[PDB]
Amino acid sequence: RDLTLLQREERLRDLIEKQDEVLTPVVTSKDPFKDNYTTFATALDSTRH
Amino acid sequence: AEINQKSLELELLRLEKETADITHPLYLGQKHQALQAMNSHLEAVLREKRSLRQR
Amino acid sequence: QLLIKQIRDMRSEHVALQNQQKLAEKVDRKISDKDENIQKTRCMWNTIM
Repeated sequence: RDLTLLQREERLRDLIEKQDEVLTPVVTSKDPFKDNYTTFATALDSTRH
Repeated sequence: AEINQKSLELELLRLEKETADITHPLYLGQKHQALQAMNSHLEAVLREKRSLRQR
Repeated sequence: QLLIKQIRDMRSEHVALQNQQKLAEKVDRKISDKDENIQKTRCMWNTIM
């Protein structure tokens, strides 16, 4: 039982570590993008009517 | 002995359920798709920067 | 005779499993940070999606 549970936890850790490495840069640049994009889209939308 | 085997199985299944959103291929696949759609859109916007600026 | 056979078989199995546990403990100190890493990863995804 102990060996089997340890093997599964190790696999889970490996998977989480690989994801953290790639998600951290995207979350940090999110808020400036969303705000710049929304302002841009609203400005563009006012020229079509 | 039989109780012990089934108890282990239960414990394993419980661990898998609790971590499925971040680990299972199904859920990870859905996140990929959403990200690819946005990429393509941004590529397009960057390609038409001049026209959009003029407008 | 049956009991003799069963005990011998189990002893052999116990030694084999002991060798496997000694190889797995050389990797585990760092586990005190799992639930925290999972929630961190989940939170990053929720923010992006």
